Amino acid sequence: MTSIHFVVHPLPGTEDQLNDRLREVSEKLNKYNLNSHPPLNVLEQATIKQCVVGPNHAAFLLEDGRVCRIGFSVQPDRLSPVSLGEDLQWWPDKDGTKFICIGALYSELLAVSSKGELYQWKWSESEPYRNAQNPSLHHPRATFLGLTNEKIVLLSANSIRATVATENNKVATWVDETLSSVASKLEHTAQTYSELQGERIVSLHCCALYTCAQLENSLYWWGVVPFSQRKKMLEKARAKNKPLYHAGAVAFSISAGIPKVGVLMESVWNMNDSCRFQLRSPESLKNEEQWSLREVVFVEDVVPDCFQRTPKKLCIPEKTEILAVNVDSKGVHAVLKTGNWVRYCIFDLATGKAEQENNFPTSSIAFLGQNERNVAIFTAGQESPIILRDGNGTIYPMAKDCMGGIRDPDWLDLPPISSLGMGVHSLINLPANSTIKKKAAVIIMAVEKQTLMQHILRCDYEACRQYLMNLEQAVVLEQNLQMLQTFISHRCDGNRNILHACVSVCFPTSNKVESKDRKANAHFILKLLCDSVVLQPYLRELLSAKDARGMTPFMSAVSGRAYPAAITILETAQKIAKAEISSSEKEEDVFMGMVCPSGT
Repeated sequence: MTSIHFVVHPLPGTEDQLNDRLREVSEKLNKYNLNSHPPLNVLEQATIKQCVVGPNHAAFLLEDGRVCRIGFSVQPDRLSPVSLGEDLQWWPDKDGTKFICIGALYSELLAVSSKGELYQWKWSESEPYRNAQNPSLHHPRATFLGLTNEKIVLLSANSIRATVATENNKVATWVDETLSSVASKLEHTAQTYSELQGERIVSLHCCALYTCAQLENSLYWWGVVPFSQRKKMLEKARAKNKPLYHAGAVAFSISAGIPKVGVLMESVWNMNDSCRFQLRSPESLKNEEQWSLREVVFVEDVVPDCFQRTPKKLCIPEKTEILAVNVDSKGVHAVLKTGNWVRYCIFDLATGKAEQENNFPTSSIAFLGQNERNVAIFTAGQESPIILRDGNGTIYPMAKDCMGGIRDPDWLDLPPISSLGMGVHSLINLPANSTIKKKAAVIIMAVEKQTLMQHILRCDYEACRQYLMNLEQAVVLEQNLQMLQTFISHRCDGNRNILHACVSVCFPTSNKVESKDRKANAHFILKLLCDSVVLQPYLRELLSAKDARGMTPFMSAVSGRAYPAAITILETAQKIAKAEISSSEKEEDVFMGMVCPSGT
């Protein structure tokens, strides 16, 4: 059980704006507590496994192998802001094909079945693709790709590019149908590479230009080289000789979130200066706009070769494991760990080495969390900012200080996020003379429904008391030990348990639902959690747990100027430590563990 939320972020902007939007959705979830949307209600009841945001639609892949699609639009003057369609259309399932991964394209969603089969939809079609000449034929390009005789296991896609890996370590990459002009130089059919051989492909990620593959201990990149290396190579070629490009040049670009293929009328003489292109409509294949040369690419008739076809490895340190990788315009971003010390690295394709390396201000143990497999990175690829997901499943804020480092994160109080999706979407039907930003990024959120912790963050005494009363009745019934364990291990952003949530919501706001009423209710909730019989065996575990800053609930109360809360936690700790029966354990040892644990 989860809840679905929508946010939209103007693409040209700073990470602080993304953090502000996340704060806004968190406040809407907590401060306001509005009603849910009926159209997505059914989708909420099942466990989402993946999400992809198309240009105008959205697609969700569930655990039960039943995909759905829903459209969306954005109101421009209000910049939930996203307006959704009246109804959602599902995927017709016959003979229980089921699905494993899904992807997004300008040809809309893309699907992979259990046995391995490349299904897809499109904006122009309201029905899954079928072939009259062959009932078993779908995605005719797959016949070109050769994946019709393979079991597809890994799939990734973005605005234009799509990459597939099967059981036989065969990588098949292609572009959208709009890029068929350059498809000769940007596609490779199913094939196995010696570099990829010897290991199983753990993951693979795509982008508007290139594609990365994460192996057991290595990372590989293949595809179009970025503009900086292009210009370095062009300058080297020019110096070797001692009109960069002639007129009538066919090229394509993915600027403004739309892959457009045009022809260059004027020979390029200034590399930074934007130049005009004449659009080539697909109907004419079967309109003059000045595009910047910063993000374009041209198909070459035959100067050293620009496109890099053979994947190359990017250096990672010794005896280091990779937890999550994703790829954007700036390069490939990853999170790495060796021993117990975790870093966030940005790899430029220029050097192939650690272009940027940053240490998290919080503890590495808190970042690793209960499960190390939930770490993930989200980036659309072109302009969207990075969204991080730590071990506990919550979202780790990412802001840069006045130096080369990560700012001390400010917590969103957002519960763990089951599925995060993001999509480039360029606003249309708007005046061109307006100075407002054109494109944006649509972010869809699947937040877990943690009952008690959301109640605590709401400063809702009544719901918390009812929850605890029904919980004690269930404990008397001896049928909800699982529920007790579940609500004990529940965590919020920063490795914060329910006690940390009570302390954090007990903090003073300003010098002398009302804020004073909110603080009072927080105090009542803290007292209830401390004195209630049910969490007696677990309170020592909760009071001894550490925040992301290595801070127990008492430590947080002292640090956050929640002094009455600190006194309450101190007396509760004394009571629990005295009441606990000594089994080769001391009084001062446990009391210090729950007040100021060793190693701080």
